[PDB]
Amino acid sequence: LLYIVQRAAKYAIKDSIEAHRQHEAEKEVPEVDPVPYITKEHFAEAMKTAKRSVSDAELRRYEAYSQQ
Amino acid sequence: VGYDDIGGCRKQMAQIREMVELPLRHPQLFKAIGIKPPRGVLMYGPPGTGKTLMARAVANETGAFFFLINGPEVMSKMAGESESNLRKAFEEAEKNAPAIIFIDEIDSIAPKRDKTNGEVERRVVSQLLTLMDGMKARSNVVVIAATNRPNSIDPALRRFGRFDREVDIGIPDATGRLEVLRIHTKNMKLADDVDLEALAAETHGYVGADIASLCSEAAMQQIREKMDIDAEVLDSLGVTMDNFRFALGNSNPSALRETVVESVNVTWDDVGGLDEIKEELKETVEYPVLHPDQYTKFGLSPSKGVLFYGPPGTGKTLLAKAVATEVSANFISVKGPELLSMWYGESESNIRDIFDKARAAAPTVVFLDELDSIAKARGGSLGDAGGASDRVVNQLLTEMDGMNAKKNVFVIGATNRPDQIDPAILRPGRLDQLIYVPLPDENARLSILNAQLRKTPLEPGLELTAIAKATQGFSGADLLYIVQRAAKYAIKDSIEAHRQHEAEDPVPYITKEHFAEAMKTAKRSVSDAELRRYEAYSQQMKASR
Amino acid sequence: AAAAAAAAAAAAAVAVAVAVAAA
Ligand SMILES: [Mg+2]
Ligand SMILES: [Mg+2]
Repeated sequence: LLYIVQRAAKYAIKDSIEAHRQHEAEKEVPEVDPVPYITKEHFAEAMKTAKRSVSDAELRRYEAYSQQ
Repeated sequence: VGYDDIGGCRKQMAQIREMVELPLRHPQLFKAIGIKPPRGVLMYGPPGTGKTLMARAVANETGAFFFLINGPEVMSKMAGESESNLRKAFEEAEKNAPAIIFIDEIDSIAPKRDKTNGEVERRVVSQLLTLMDGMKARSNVVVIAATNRPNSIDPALRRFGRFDREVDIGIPDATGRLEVLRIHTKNMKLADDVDLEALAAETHGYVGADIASLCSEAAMQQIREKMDIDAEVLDSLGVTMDNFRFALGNSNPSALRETVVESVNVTWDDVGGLDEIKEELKETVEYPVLHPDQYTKFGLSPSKGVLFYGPPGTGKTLLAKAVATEVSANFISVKGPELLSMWYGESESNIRDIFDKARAAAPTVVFLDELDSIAKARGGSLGDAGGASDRVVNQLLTEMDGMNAKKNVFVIGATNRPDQIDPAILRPGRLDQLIYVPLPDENARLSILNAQLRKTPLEPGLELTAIAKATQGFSGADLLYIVQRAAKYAIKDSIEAHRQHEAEDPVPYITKEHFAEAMKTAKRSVSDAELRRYEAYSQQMKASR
Repeated sequence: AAAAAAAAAAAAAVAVAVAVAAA
């Protein structure tokens, strides 16, 4: 869960920095980002890279230890 | 020296200045409050931070008596003479006027009194304890001590009455380094081009004296540029910004001077293919270190670890070299089995020391080559050396995730056997993203071929699309072998042509014939078994989906 | 008059060995 939220924040900062760079460029030729809040799309496209930390073998071993 | 010399530690300057001046400028106010002020302080931190500089500044500015004691100076050869010297020093300080004692390098005169086995030292520390506290302890005097290892002091000495307040003069911040640079460049003559803000941004781990060394080196470079004596050259030196860039590209922080890496010269254009992985690495390394305001705006810490895994020679160490050379953060290149030792606990001691250096000179990047060598599964080995490997992997687990500060440590691991890694390392928080580095495709093989042929002359009509279409299962190492064979055949042709010429420039390019006849022995290194193994590992990772 | 003297003798360490099993 920490990893997924961290990836979402990383995508959000990427969006913020590219928006700021575009704003600076158009100023060359106020709000800092189009939205200071993390959007639903950030979660939507940060879900493609998460995994599961513990395999079923480790889970089974821990379950057996709990049973015994 | 004064208060305009010590820079980058506002809190410590204010704390020491008030403690030393206010009780010696308005004693009536402290009689009105009722309590006496703190009277003993121990300055501690890494070397070259400004402890002795602060002592010098206090001595110069405050008009009271000042007595200085270097550590070993007290001891003498005749029996019971060191304690006589300490008593004489304290009496001299007390008798004349209110005074400030300064004891430099207290670690030499204040051991732990528990691990020591001498006699005179234990009596000198006991005499110090009695002088600092007891019947007729001390009147209208203040004691400052300086140390590099506060843990090497007996705890009985660091209690209220002897050394009540502990000031921590540690590594500066970006603003601190900028202020120190501004202090150190206040007397030399600078050209207008110099911009100290960028220089302070790129000085990622320099502390105190490091900045001074940088300035000195830059000046020396300027001196050896306009010396190839008349006042014409005596005037108009003009330390350019290029001098500072050269000195910064040459020097490294003294903390990492122990583990300075050999200067390998690669660049990002040297890495063919893997464009998206290169951009991902750029994104994960440069954003936390250059843009912390946005991360604190969202209120989350950054991602740190990463693990490359794939067939041998796909370019893992190449990516690591690129990171080492073309990134502003410091690099600690660490070998896998180098850190092991025959003794008991020295492996974990070395690991702790390495990570202490990394966290000291932050932001830092540490490269763990062949992570499966030291970080294997736990308890699998029946016949072991006392579980030394188990303790090593546990030390890594706690050091990469424990009661630490999580300031800036970027761990990159590189192993081609991702099944032998302890699953406790693969969880997010330690190595949170696993990047597979697959075999290049045709558009990546062409890019690689251009990457290694960017310093080579070739025949104008030599197109590499045929070579790319012809290598199918090859890797970057295999393409390297092909180019090396072609070059060696070219060298042979040159040598025989020169022999013919002297029998009684011949070749300026690698011919198509050279490539064609060096492609005879071309070979794919990775077998189908290994490729299927890696594909199965990736599909097992995706099986969670 | 008397005099003092310093002395630093030695230290002793512990090593770690590896063994081989036959399954
Ligand atoms: Mg000093
Ligand atoms: Mg390698």
